[PDB]
Amino acid sequence: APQQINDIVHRTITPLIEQQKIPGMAVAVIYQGKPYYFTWGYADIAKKQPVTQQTLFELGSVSKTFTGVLGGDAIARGEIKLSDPTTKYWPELTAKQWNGITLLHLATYTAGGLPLQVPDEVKSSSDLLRFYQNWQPAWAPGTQRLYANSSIGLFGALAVKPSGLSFEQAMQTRVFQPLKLNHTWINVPPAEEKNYAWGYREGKAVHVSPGALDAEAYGVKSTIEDMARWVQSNLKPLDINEKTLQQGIQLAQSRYWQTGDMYQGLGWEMLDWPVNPDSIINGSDNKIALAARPVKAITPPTPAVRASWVHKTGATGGFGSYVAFIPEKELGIVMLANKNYPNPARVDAAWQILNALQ
Ligand SMILES: O=C(O)[C@@H]1CCCCCC[C@@H]1NS(=O)(=O)N1CCCC1
Repeated sequence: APQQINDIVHRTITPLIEQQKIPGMAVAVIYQGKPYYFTWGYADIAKKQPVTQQTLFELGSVSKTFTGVLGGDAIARGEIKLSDPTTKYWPELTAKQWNGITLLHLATYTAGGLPLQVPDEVKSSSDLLRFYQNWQPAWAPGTQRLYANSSIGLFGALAVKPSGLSFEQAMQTRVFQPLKLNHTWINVPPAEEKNYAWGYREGKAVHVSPGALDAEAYGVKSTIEDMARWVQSNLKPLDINEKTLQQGIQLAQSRYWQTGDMYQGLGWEMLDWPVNPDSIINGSDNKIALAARPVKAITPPTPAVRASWVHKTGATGGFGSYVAFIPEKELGIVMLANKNYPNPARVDAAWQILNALQ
């Protein structure tokens, strides 16, 4: 890599790893469209396995960007409409609070207070139906944003229903394979387990547990190389040959709602570039990112703005990830770690790197 990129990345990430006691980390910088890779530390402390460019990390909520794009692709295919009522794809959802709740509301956390987590008690499909039937909204649809796995998770499950494919099969054939993300998985195959990093929580090696709607809300594992390719694809969707996928990427970066200085896409979240770093850094703390906040509808949604800071944080019990990119500058970053360390530390490091390069 250019010594500029090397010095900028190392001077930022080295203190971050020491301050946060991160066992292993991989970083990709996309600069003028090309990726540059950096790795540190251990994928498996006990077996002394280093992080490499082939190490798989749990993406956590960064998975929601894949779900948003897969949904965008289903829209582009004409299989679903974001204006469709939820009940069009789940007719068994007969309880009256669902009147007026559309797929858009599910995709953007604005259905009226769906909870952050699906209860652990829920497992079978009938458990899930019962949960949603019994759920009582605190707010009318489209008035408040409350970040929720039970919201975008249901969107992902419903979005693939007309295709007849399972969510995993749809993701594989319509997103992963066209983009040549050949080391990106919802379920890690036995052949790839050698590369699956352990996560570390209170010093214990952990992997994400199965849960309802896990594939759709937090289920993807990927390498730093595939994630850099994911950033490149979202930076320049028009270079993608599959038409509905190119269109779906664009739909996921449209601005549907505004709260404060941030705009809600499908999975992706966006701010106008240049950004106030304190806005994205402090805004990434869970104190703000998970709070109930009033939203203004963007009527109609703004198409993908090239002069945006587009990003998503993600975590599981043992992992912490961040992706941010600026289409106007052909500039982006992926940070994958096998510890869940605080969101503001992620965004601060990413902004330092990208600001120095733009
Ligand atoms: O990634 C995140 O940013 C979310 C933030 C929501 C509140 C904190 C928990 C972390 C969470 N991860 S998760 O919701 O995707 N998923 C839940 C079970 C395992 C991982």
